[PDB]
Amino acid sequence: SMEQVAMELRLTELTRLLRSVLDQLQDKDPARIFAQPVSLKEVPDYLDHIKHPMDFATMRKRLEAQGYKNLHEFEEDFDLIIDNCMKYNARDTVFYRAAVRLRDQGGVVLRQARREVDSIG
Ligand code: NA
Repeated sequence: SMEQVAMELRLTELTRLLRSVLDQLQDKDPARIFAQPVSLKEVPDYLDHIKHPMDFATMRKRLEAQGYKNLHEFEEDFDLIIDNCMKYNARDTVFYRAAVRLRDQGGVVLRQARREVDSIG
């Protein structure tokens, strides 16, 4: 159907917007602390602590399979990266501080993306 294609063009455009957002968020992590999943070989107990791991590479795989239906789903995944880190790592750690900074800096980007998604539909 013709609707299904129109829908697929918007999902495709949403993916386009979300890719740009993902790149901007990832730039706020120059240390690359959140780039890849936490290693289960190096942190073997991690899943005892954190039930839903997340990282920027895993978000990118979902993004490119058009696995994000709306900005809400995408923000959920971004929030997981931050919130998981802030639970597993103590307050006085380079990792916890890096999450706080990603959260603060990412807020500005997410703020405008929500407006863009509402504006362009
Ligand atoms: Na903690």
